[PDB]
This record gives sequence, structure tokens and C-alpha cells, in this order.
Amino acid sequence: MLSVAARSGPFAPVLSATSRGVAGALRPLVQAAVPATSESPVLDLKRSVLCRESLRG
Amino acid sequence: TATYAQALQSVPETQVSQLDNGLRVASEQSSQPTCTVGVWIDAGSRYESEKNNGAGYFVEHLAFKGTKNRPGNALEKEVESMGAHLNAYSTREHTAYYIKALSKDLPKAVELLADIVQNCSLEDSQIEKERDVILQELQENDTSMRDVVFNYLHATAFQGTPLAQSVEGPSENVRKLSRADLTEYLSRHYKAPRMVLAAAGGLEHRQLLDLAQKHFSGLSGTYDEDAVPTLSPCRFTGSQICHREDGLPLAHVAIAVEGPGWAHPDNVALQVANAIIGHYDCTYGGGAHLSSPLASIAATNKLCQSFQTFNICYADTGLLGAHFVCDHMSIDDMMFVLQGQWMRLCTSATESEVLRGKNLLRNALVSHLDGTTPVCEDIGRSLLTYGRRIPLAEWESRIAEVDARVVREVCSKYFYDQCPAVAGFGPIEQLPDYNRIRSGMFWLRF
Amino acid sequence: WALVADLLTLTWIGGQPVEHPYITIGQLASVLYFLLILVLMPTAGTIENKLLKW
Amino acid sequence: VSASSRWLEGIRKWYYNAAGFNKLGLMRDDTIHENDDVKEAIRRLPENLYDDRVFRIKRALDLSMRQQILPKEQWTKYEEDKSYLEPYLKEVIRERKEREEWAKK
Amino acid sequence: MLTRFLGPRYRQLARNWVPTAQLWGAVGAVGLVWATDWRLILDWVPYINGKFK
Amino acid sequence: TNIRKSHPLMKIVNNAFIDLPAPSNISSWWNFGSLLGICLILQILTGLFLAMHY
Amino acid sequence: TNIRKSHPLMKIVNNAFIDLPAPSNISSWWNFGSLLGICLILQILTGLFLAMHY
Amino acid sequence: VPPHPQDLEFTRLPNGLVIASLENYAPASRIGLFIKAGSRYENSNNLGTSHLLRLASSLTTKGASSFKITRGIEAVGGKLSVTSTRENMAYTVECLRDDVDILMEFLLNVTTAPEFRRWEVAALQPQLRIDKAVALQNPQAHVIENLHAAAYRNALANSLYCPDYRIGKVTPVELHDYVQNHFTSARMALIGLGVSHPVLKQVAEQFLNIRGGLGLSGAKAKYHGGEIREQNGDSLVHAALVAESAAIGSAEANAFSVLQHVLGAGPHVKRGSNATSSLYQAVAKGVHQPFDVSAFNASYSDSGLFGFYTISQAASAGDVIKAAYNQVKTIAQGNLSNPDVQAAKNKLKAGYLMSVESSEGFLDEVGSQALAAGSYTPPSTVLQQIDAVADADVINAAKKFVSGRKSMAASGNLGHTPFIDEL
Amino acid sequence: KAVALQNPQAHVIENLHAAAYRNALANSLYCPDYRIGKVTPVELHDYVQNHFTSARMALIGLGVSHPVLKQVAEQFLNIRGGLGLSGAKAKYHGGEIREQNGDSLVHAALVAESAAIGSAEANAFSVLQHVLGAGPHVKRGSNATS
Amino acid sequence: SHTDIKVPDFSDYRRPEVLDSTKSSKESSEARKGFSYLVTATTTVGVAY
Ligand code: HEM
Ligand code: HEM
Ligand code: HEM
Ligand code: HEM
Ligand SMILES: COC1=C(OC)C(=O)C(C/C=C(\C)CCC=C(C)C)=C(C)C1=O
Ligand SMILES: COC1=C(OC)C(=O)C(C/C=C(\C)CCC=C(C)C)=C(C)C1=O
Repeated sequence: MLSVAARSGPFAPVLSATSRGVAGALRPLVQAAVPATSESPVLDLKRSVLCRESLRG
Repeated sequence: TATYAQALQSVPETQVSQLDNGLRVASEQSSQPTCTVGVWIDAGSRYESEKNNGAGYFVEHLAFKGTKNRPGNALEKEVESMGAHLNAYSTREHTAYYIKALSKDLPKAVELLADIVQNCSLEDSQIEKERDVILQELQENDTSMRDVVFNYLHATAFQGTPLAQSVEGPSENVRKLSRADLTEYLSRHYKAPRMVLAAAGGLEHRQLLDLAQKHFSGLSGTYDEDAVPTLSPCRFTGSQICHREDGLPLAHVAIAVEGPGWAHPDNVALQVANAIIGHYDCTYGGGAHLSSPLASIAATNKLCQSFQTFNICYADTGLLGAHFVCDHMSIDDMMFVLQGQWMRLCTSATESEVLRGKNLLRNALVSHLDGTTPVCEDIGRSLLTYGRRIPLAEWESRIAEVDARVVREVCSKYFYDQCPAVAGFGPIEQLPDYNRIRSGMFWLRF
Repeated sequence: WALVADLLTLTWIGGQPVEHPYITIGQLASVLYFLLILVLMPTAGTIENKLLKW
Repeated sequence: VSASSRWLEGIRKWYYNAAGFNKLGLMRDDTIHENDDVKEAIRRLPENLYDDRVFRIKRALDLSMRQQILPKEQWTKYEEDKSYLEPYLKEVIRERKEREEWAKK
Repeated sequence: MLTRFLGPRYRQLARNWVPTAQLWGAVGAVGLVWATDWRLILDWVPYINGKFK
Repeated sequence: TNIRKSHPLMKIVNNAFIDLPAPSNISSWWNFGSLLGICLILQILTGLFLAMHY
Repeated sequence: TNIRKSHPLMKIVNNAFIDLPAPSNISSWWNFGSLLGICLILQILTGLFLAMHY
Repeated sequence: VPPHPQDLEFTRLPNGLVIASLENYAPASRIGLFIKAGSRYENSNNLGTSHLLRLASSLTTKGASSFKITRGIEAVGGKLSVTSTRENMAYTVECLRDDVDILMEFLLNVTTAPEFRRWEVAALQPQLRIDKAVALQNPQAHVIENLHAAAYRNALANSLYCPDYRIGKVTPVELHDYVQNHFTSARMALIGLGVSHPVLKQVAEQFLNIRGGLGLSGAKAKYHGGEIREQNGDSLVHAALVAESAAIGSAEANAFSVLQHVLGAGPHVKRGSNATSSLYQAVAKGVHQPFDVSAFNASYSDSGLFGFYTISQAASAGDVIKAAYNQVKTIAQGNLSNPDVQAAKNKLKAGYLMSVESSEGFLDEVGSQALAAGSYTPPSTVLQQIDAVADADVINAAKKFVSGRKSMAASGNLGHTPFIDEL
Repeated sequence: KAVALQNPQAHVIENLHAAAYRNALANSLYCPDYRIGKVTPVELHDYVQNHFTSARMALIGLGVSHPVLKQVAEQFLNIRGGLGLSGAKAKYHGGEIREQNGDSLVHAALVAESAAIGSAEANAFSVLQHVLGAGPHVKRGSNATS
Repeated sequence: SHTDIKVPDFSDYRRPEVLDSTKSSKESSEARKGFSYLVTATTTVGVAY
């Protein structure tokens, strides 16, 4: 049941050529968007989330 | 070893079956021990009035907070205890509620979905707690420059139509929507012929059918008749909304022409052309050497922080264009280059780049359809918009047929000398005047 | 320097009647002017590059 | 190898001496005309060579100004004439040519 | 060394711009003709026979 | 980059008649500057043709 | 700040004849540009005075 | 009617390299080269080298210039991505079946023949600062980086992001050295999806026979403990409390994973109360308004960090942390059900199976397993291993957390955030 | 702050204090980066009104006369309405702060809680400081008595 | 809250062919550009003369 990062918790950065720089393992956050006022930038000196190279027709 | 072409044929045909209701039940069986079940509904915000707006977004909040058979928090307790995940979304045109769970748990997952989608307990105390929650979310969404600009772009492009509305509604509606309002919207839209039970993974289609008859029998049968309207077309306008705010540090701009709707065959050629232009972000490796000229010129000259092309689809219309984020002194250069690429493609698109576009598109299609969740979603959405499930082999055929001539003909039709809808937010003093953006939509060379 | 010298010849001839010597020398100098600029000078540059192993 | 190669080599040595950049302590590569390929190669030079190249050009422009020349012993000797730029220039060109091939398809 | 612009894409480029380069030449011609009143060329046009014979 | 914005000659044009930030509310009365411009050229052009016979 | 460097009119002068970075080794042969400048003005000035009687 | 599947084929070469491949009859292919080269292999003299390296995947190689790598991969619409953790670096490459060959070649070139040219490396340095700024906008990233710096004195203490003082200072020779000594056969695994075993095995025998670097999984992470505090003013305090737990692969690790679900990892319901989450309900009971909690569990080759992470208003930090800590104490004292552990087991199993649903998740799990264990453990046996975890094992893990020397990192306005001393 | 921080000692001593105390003495003499640009006029006003008061003040003069200073103090320094004593009380805690740098030279400070100024024990510490060694007394010396 | 951002009615200014929210604008687009470009074409013809 290895794969340290997916065993949820420790951090795991991704770099890419066509896709985007990701920093994303586990800690809370998700249950703070509910009891709210968990702001966020809207692309302050940034990049972009959700990322691209998926679609359809 | 199998070829790419051959592999497309190996994908199991999505099985479609109809209930005596109008409830379509569709599935794509794989071999996975996990699955995803859900209900896709032809309900959004393009269906709402004005006083009413925010109705479904409001229902989404109440949806998982109690049913009549499962009160206050009992549902959560069931989903969580089997290790499942329950989620939901809503756009201007679609609402979805889906469970991501273990394959054995399929009986329970459908049973819960049914209970949520029909026997919902919009209890007064809860609907009252949700108004504070939603208003907070509106306050949150305001900080996301990107979400704001796409709401602005919709609001200007679709001016007096229901499509100009945001999903969440105006604050005045959030604080005034009644239980009666919600119950009525539910009655009007959450009915069988407008919903599709979708699933993907280790399930046999008969299981899904049995479950659909077992737990969804009791909708549209003794229902329908008078009070079921269709969707009226939405006039695209073509204008500009500029929200000047020098306090924010980067400008956000979103520009688009009117695209055709979901149904139109030419969404494929548009997606190829969009792919050629692609996307960029300051964390991409490869700056100067990127194929897309916009991306390349943007990276070397540092004309932006990010940009993305898009092709948003609605009933018989859509927004086709791009969005970018940049420093106050780079909005003009950024627009020039963006527009320069659209015209180039409209007139002088070459063959090699079209193959790249087609290739980027074949990868996107397949890379996206990876996992029970995106496929389940794909089945549900397709049936609502296409009436069919379009197999990968067909999408391939449609992609394969695109050559340069098609790109310059299809881009011309939508872009060449057309009025864009422009939305700007942030430090936009240098956002070019509308006439100039309009004059960049055609070329005097040509 | 042969171009400058050829341009002296050209002006000198230009200031002279179109009779004996003058016709054929002024005719050949004209060819030289264009042979020099159009063919000879470029060719020299290629040769020079080569002598320098460039 | 023999008589002929030495004769072409001595003709090359002769041109070199006649060319006269040596007289201003310059090296052949210091005289190259600066186009983009070259501007890039200069950029790619390592710290030491780059610094030496500026001092040489400076030494020459200074000489060229007062129309003097270096004592004969300080002239750069042919084939002691290190072509420091060549490998960089070659690669920059090779890189451009590949871009160019890709631009054709 | 103009072999840089010789290949399939450039060949595709040239063709995409032909109807345009051709129509630009029609503009230039009629434009030259009408502006100098090109007797030779004009006399063939049905109307615009304002030079009788 | 563009062509208008960067070219030494076109810059001047761009900065004076294309991208020049102008007030949105100037009225006729502001036209006399360009009209003097036209009158100056008109005076020069008809003035030259007269000088060819005067 | 200075006066030469900042004034709209003087800037032009400064950037063209005062602080203009010039190579330290240009020789006579580079003088003909200014000499053409002088010849142009000399031609205009004597040219105008002749036009007052011609 | 889906096609009957295929089994994964696995092979250890005598030089230590591992090759694993699955033939799913997919339109696309996925190849990843997993290497034991994460930040834990950096030291005081070369910090950040694995970061710049991670950002350097498209610089020129022998056999493939930067321009080619970029244009070539984009021409077929594929991807090249490098992902790092404190232990591994993974180069994954993606494309349709018909194009595996060219992508494989670029992959081999990036990983075994990089040239790291002086000027290309100089031009890339500023990317460290852009890359690091983007990661650091999530408060979690600072916290977890400081958590590790605080917990270990060693290797796991290193950051995944280049220290500021090193930006612009990492050299081409340091990249060369990092590759030569970590990108070797015995530290590598070639995983494939949508390819065939002979092909991967051929490629590995022809191109991945490199060896002359270092040897095992470490210098050995020496857990130390302590705390790092970053004053910030963010309205929200982020804090992580942790203790040494167990190394991955060991039976105790699974006990910790089950403990993580008894307490509470992420949410399962959109905008839910999180009824089955022990930590959450425990904090909520005495704290009214904006907050989040979750158990944290990191497991490495020779160590592990387990505990919880909290997000809360500056003044409630103490209360949130104390409530959370006391909740764990409660399980350590025996107050743990049987249906609780059962529910946790179901949450853990459902999630793992969900984690390998897709190509990306599957490939990463196979690659990491190859590195950590040198094996491939089927989902059935992982489910079996989880089931072997008894209630007493979970109780014992909780008890280990409660009495172990702690490590903590926190950011925000820390005026009411306790010091460990005070827990 | 940049000018002070070019002496490696200043970072060290600021971190030494941050590490040693959980409180007041932990504060830095230099504004934290995140606060630069954020301190408000109201915060300055508040800091003055509550700390610049009579009971917390001393007017010292050199080359002036006592009556004059005393007159000035009675006319202008009668301000009071702030806080009271010498603290919230520094709670010594202990711990360590480590800053990776690459400076060729490592700067380190090792310390323990000693005694408050004014107490007899403080003088013992001052004498200990000289037994061990403070600064140098001879230019370029071996420092024999250290 | 940015969701309250109205878009002021422009019926007062809209060409007649674009007055209905019920239907496409694409239909009248050609006639609309036609009309506006005819004006500039006729003008250039005039100026040419
Ligand atoms: C050859 C004669 C002149 C030419 C070609 C000329 C040209 C112009 C032009 C093109 C403008 C800008 C547009 C406008 O406001 O009209 C302007 C503005 C102005 N001119 Fe002149 N003009 C001339 C004579 C004058 C005179 C006689 C005066 C008064 C002594 C004058 C003082 C101004 C001023 C103050 C402005 C600024 C007006 C404003 O911005 O409100 N110029 N001129
Ligand atoms: C350098 C350009 C100009 C040239 C070459 C030029 C040349 C001439 C010539 C040859 C005449 C005598 C022929 C005649 O009387 O019709 C004349 C008359 C005159 N011009 Fe100019 N001129 C020029 C610009 C101006 C300007 C700037 C003005 C001032 C608005 C001006 C105002 C006059 C007037 C008032 C007359 C006499 C009235 C008349 O037309 O009989 N012209 N010019
Ligand atoms: C009204 C006639 C001309 C004027 C007033 C003029 C003025 C000048 C001036 C002031 C300079 C800078 C100083 C110098 O090098 O001399 C210059 C340089 C130059 N001119 Fe001219 N010149 C004129 C005719 C020409 C001609 C006939 C050519 C050749 C077609 C020419 C091409 C150049 C070039 C290439 C330079 C740069 C030379 C260098 O920097 O080495 N100009 N000119
Ligand atoms: C706009 C300034 C100029 C004016 C007003 C001007 C005016 C005149 C006039 C009135 C004459 C006839 C009087 C005479 O023959 O002496 C003349 C002759 C001539 N000018 Fe100019 N001119 C000007 C600039 C030039 C320029 C640029 C050149 C070319 C170098 C030039 C070369 C000549 C020549 C060759 C003659 C005839 C030879 C002679 O002096 O007899 N002048 N000019
Ligand atoms: C924003 O205010 C301005 C205008 O609007 C009132 C103008 O119309 C013009 C027009 C000036 C022209 C066309 C140049 C003519 C000068 C010559 C020497 C021919 C200028 C400069 C201007 O600044
Ligand atoms: C650094 O090289 C240069 C010189 O040294 C060779 C010059 O002497 C001049 C002199 C030019 C003058 C005085 C302007 C004359 C032009 C007119 C229209 C009167 C220029 C521009 C120059 O660049």
C-alpha cells in the first residue's frame, strides 16, 4: 500500500512541459470551504488550477 | 501489440435503456472494483426566471442535508461508513449528483441517489442555515478574479437572456428565496424525462436497470402534461464590460465570439484550432520552444502569467475564445497576439499545425476518459445533450476528417469579422478600446 | 581601389567626345564597374573567408 | 600532407599576416561580424574567454584610434591563434538550422 | 541559402494566399486603368464608353 | 511586440495619431489644430504649383 | 536631474550631439556626415540670398 | 461485455532494476521511470539540486535538443512530466499507443543523457523562484516543509523546494553529479502502461544499465523533534502536530493508516458535517465557527510522521489543537469501537481502490511500490493486509503518538498557538 | 532592516531571542517582513499613548541645569494613562533556530537563562563573562587571558 | 455579490433587428455589417471621385 504521497499526507510536486506545476498532497482544507471564509487569490502572482490537457468534442 | 485505432474499437459499447417514466438508464461496464453512479438532470439556471435565480444552487446545498427516510445527517453517515464519496455540481444548463463507491455498494448507492433526488427534506431551519452559507460563498467567489470574469462575460454576451445569469444568483435572491420557491422549481424540473441515471465500472447493465425500476419508479408516470416548457434561444450580443480596479495586481480578460451549440458538428474543428493556440502558464517548462506561437511569444516576451482558449457549449449557442491574466502593461500586446492568431488560422492555417491540433485533441479526449468518475459524467451529460453516447471511434472519425482547409473555413465562420463579447477586471487602463478589439477581428491583408 | 580608379576613368571618359580610344575604353570600364561590384568584390569575400578557414 | 598542403598552409599564413588583425593583438574570432548567430555565441562564452575577448577588442580599438600598432613580438602568431568562438558558433547555427527544418514541414 | 523557405508548409502558405494576391492584382489593375483612363483597356468595357468611337 | 509600436519611424506616428491617449470629451474647437495642419499643407501644395508659372 | 537631459527639446540635442556614445576610433571619413550637414545649410543660405534677386 | 483483463508483468533484473508493465487495451500509453532521487538525497552543500533538476527535463540532451523535445512531444500531443517526493523522482511520459517509441526515446534521453549546458542552466535558475512562489501560496506547503525541517535532522528534513539562498547558485556540475550518482539501475524502476513487457525489458537492458552511484534508501533519517513557528497574520492559523510513527511496508504502517481514518482524513460529502470524523466532531463540540481538522500521515522508507493538521481563526488555535490532541488521547486510552475501526477500514479500502482507478494513479502506485518494496502487491492482498490490522493495533498506534517526542510547524498570527510544552 | 542584517550577528541574536523566549523578549528589534507596509498611524498613536508616559520615563541631561530639566518635566512630561510595569513577564522557554546559509563561516550562539539586571547574581555573570572572555584588548593578539 | 452586476438595458439603442432576446443575432449580422460597410464603401467611392 506504498506510494507515500497517495497513502495521503506528505507533499508531492509535479513539473511539466505542457501541463502545470502542481503541489498537492494531504492535510485539511476541504472541510474549511464549508464552515466558510476560506478565501484564495484569483490569480495574484500565480499560474492556474484544474489544469489542462483533458476536454472532449 | 494493438494499434491506437484498434484500441478505440475495444472500448465496450455504452448500454442505454429506458424506464416507463422517461428516466434513461445508461452504463459502461468495465472491470474495475470501484464505480461511479449518478443522476444527471436537465436543470440549470438558464431555466430560471430572475426572481427565482439561485434556486438550484440553493437545492444543491439542501440536497445532502436530509431526506424523509434519512433525516438531518443520517445520509452522510451511510455514505461515509461504506467509504463512498458523494458530490454534486450545477452549471447554467445541468445539475448532477453522483456517488463514487465500491462496486458491491451499487444497490445502496442508487437507493441513496433516489432518496436524495425525490424525497428531499427542505426543512425550514436548514434552508435558513443555508442562506448564510451561500452568501459567504458569494463573498468567497468575489475574490476569484477568474470566476468573476466568466460571470461578467456571460452577463454581457447574453445580456437580456436567461443565460446572462450566474448559477448562484444575486444576493437579494439568496436571502429571499422561500421553501415554496424551491419546492416549485423541484416540481418543474426534477422529473424523469429530464434525468439520466448514469453509472461506470464493475456493474452489469441489468443491475442498473433493476435498481432504476426499483427506486425511481414513481416519477413522471402519473405526472407530466401541461406546465412543461422548452428552452428559448438566447440572443448573443457582443459588447464589453470593464470593471476597472487598480487595486488588484494582475488584469483578467476574457474575449469570445458566439459559438454554436452542443449539437453542431463543427465543434470538433473549433477544438482543433483552439488546441493549436493552446494554453500557457508561467510554470510550463519549455518557453521559447513551444509550438503555439501565442504561447511561445508570451513566454519569451513575458506577456502574461497564463492564458487559455475555450469553447463553452450551451443549447444552441456558446462562447468561443480565450482568457488571460497579465500585468497592467501587457494587455495590449497580449490582445494583439491573441487576435493575430485567430486571423492567421482563419486565413492561412497550415497542415502540420492542424495535425498537432488533432493529436492534442485525441490525447485530451482519451486522457480525460480515465476513471469511473469522468466516464460516468460523460455518459450522463452526453445523453442530456446528444441523446446518444458518442463512442471514441466516432469522435476519432470526426477528428481525422479535419484538415487545414476545414480549420480556416470553420474559424472564418465564427471569428472572421465578428463582434466579440469582452470582459475585463483589474488594472485594465490598457485594455484596448472596443472598436479596436473589433478592428482586430478582421484583416486588411486579406 | 580599382573601383575608385575605374570611377576616375569613367568621369574622365564622360568628359571626352565619343570618337577614337574613348569609345572602347569607356565601354570596357562600364562593364568593369558592374563586373567589379556585382561579381568580383563578392567572389573576393568568399575567397578571403576561405583563406581564413571561415 | 606534403609539398602542396604546406603551400596552401603558407598561402593561408601569408593572407593572415597581410590581413593584419594580428598587429592589433586581435585574434581571428575577434574580428567576426556580429549577426544574431554570432551575438548568441558571444553570449554563450564562458566568463574567462568573454573577458579576454573584451580586453582584446579594447586594446585594438585603442590602437586603431591613435593609428598605432603593437610591437612585432606581441602580434598574434598564426596558428597559436585560438579559434575560441567557432565551436559555439557552430552549435548556434546547428540549432537554428534544426528550427528551420521544423518550420518547413 | 533561401532554402529555408522551401517545404510543404511554405507551399501550403503560398496557396492560401493566392486568391488574395490575385484579387489584390485585380484591384491594382482596375485602379490603375480607372485612374489614368486607360484608353486601350477601357474601350472594351460595355458602359463607360464616354470616348464615343 | 507589434510593428507600429517598435519601428523608429512608426513609433512617432503611433504616439501622435494612433494610441495617443486623448480626452473623451473634446469638442469641435479642438478640430482647428488638424484643420490648421490641412490649411498648411493646402497652402504649400497650391503654393508650389503657382510657383511653377509665377 | 539636469536641464539638458530632461527638457523635451534639449533631449533631442543631447541625444544627438552631446552625450551620444560614439566609438573612440572613428577617423576623418567619418567627418563627411557633418560636412554634408554644413554643405546642406551652406547651399540653403547662399541659395536663399540668390533667390532674393534671381 | 468488457474484454477479460491481463495481469501485470513484473521483473527484477540482476542489476537491481525493476520493470513492470500492464497491457490494458487503451488508446493511450503511459511510461514512467521512477528513481530513488528525491530531496532526501541532497545534503548541506547542494540543497535544491533536485528542484532545479525537476525543472530541467526539457533542456538539451545528447540525441535531442531542447527545441526537439518540446516540438517533438507536442507534435504527437503527448506529455512529459516530472514529479518529486522526498524519496523519489518520477519521469512520466504520455501519448497514444502508436507513438510510444519516440516518447520512450526522449524519456531515455532526459534521464540518461542530459547535457546541462551552462547557458541553458543559467536561464532556468529564475524558474525556481517562480515555481517556489506558486507552491508557497498554499499555506500547507510552508507548514509541511517546516514540519519536516523540524522533525528530522537529516535527509527527510530537506525541502522539496530550493532554499532561497541557493536560487541561482546550483551548478551544472552539481546536476551532473546528482544524476550520475542517483539515476542508476539499482535505484530505478521502468513502469509501463499500454506497452508490452518485451519492449520495456529490451529498453531496460539496452539503455538503463547504468550503475556506479550510491546504494540504499538513505543516510538514514534521524528523527529529532522540535518546532518551527512562522508569524504571519493570515486570519487563519495553520498548524501540524506530529510524532514518529512507522516506515512504509511494515505492518505498523497499516495500523497508522487505519488510525488516520478512525480520526478523519478528507471529506466524503460535499458540504457535510463530517459525522464519522472523530477529530472533527471533537473540535466542533467546543469551537464555534470557521475551522478544519484532519489526521496527517506520512510514511517513508525508514520513518514516518503521523498526527493531525488544523486550520482555524488565530484565537481558536489553542482550543482547536487541544481538542484535537485530546481526541487522539481518548483512543489511546481505549475508547475505540469495533464498528469504528470497521468504518475506518472501509474508508481506507474504498479510497485505495479509488486511488488506482485511473492510469495516473495506478502507474504511480506501481512505480512507488517497485521502489519501496521491489514487488507488486495486488489490490486483494492490500485489502487483506488492512483487514489484519486489529483494534489493538490502532489503539497502540494512537498510544505511540501520544507519548512520542513531538514535532510541530505552524503559520499565521500565532499569539494563541501553543508551544508543545503547553499541549 | 537590510543594512542591520548584513552583519550575521544581527540575524543570530534576533533568532536567539525568538528561540529563548515565548514572549516579549522574543520580539525582534526589526519589523517582521510581513508587517512592512502594514503598520498603521493608529498603531503608532496607540504605542505612544500607552508607553510614553510619566511612570515609564526618565529625562536625563548633560550640560544643563537641574531646575530647567525639572521645570520642563513638570510642564511637559506629565502624561499618564498607559500601562504600568516592566512587562507581561518574559517567560524563558528554550529551543533552537537554525538558518541554512552557505557563508563559509558559521555563526552560532549557545545560551541559558541567567539573571535579571540589578540582582547580585547578574554581577556574578558579568565576572564570569570576563573569566571566559569578551572582546579583545590587544590589536591582533593571541588573547592569552581568554 | 459580483452576481448582482446587472447589465443595463440597451433596447433604447439597439438596432431593430436585434431587439429580441428570444432569437439569434447571427441572422441579422450580415445585413447589419452590410449596411455599415456599404456606408464606408459608398464614401470611399465618393472620395475616390
Ligand atoms: C501653424 C499654426 C498652428 C498649428 C498647425 C497648430 C496645430 C495644433 C494642433 C494640431 C493642436 C492639437 C489639436 C487641437 O487642439 O486643435 C493644437 C493645440 C494647441 N495649440 Fe496650436 N496650432 C497652430 C497655431 C497655434 C496658435 C496660434 C496658438 C495660440 C498662440 C496655439 C496654441 C495651442 C494650444 C495652447 C493648444 C492646446 C489646446 C488644448 O489642448 O486645449 N497654436 N495646435
Ligand atoms: C511654401 C508654400 C507657398 C508657396 C510656394 C507659395 C507661393 C505663392 C506664389 C507664387 C504667389 C503668387 C501667385 C498668386 O498671387 O496667386 C502666392 C500668393 C499668396 N500666398 Fe502663398 N505660397 C506658399 C504658402 C503660403 C502661405 C503659408 C500663405 C499664408 C496663408 C500664403 C498666402 C498667400 C497669399 C495671401 C497670397 C496672395 C493672394 C493671392 O493669391 O493673390 N501662401 N504664394
Ligand atoms: C544629405 C546627404 C547626407 C547627409 C546629410 C548625411 C549625414 C550623415 C551623418 C551626419 C552621419 C554620421 C557621421 C558620419 O559617419 O559621417 C552619416 C553616416 C552614414 N550615412 Fe549619411 N549622409 C548623407 C548621404 C548619405 C549617403 C549618400 C549614404 C550612402 C547611400 C549615406 C549612408 C550613411 C551611412 C551608412 C552612414 C553610417 C556610417 C558609419 O557609421 O560608419 N548617407 N550620414
Ligand atoms: C532651397 C535652397 C536653395 C535655393 C533657394 C537655391 C536657389 C538657387 C538659385 C536662385 C539659383 C540660380 C542663381 C545662380 O545660378 O547662381 C541656383 C543655382 C544652382 N544651385 Fe541652388 N538653391 C538651393 C539649394 C541648392 C542645392 C541643395 C544644390 C545642390 C548642391 C544647389 C546646386 C545649385 C546649382 C548647381 C546651381 C547652378 C550653378 C550656378 O551657381 O550657376 N543649390 N540655386
Ligand atoms: C488629442 O488632441 C489632438 C487632436 O484632437 C483634437 C488632433 O486632432 C490632433 C491632429 C494633429 C495632426 C493631424 C498633425 C498636423 C500637424 C502638421 C505639422 C501637419 C492632435 C495632434 C492632438 O493632439
Ligand atoms: C558618432 O558619429 C557621428 C559623428 O561623428 C562621426 C558626427 O559628426 C555627427 C554629426 C551630425 C550633425 C552635426 C548633424 C547634421 C545634420 C543636419 C540635418 C544639419 C553624427 C550625427 C554622428 O552620429
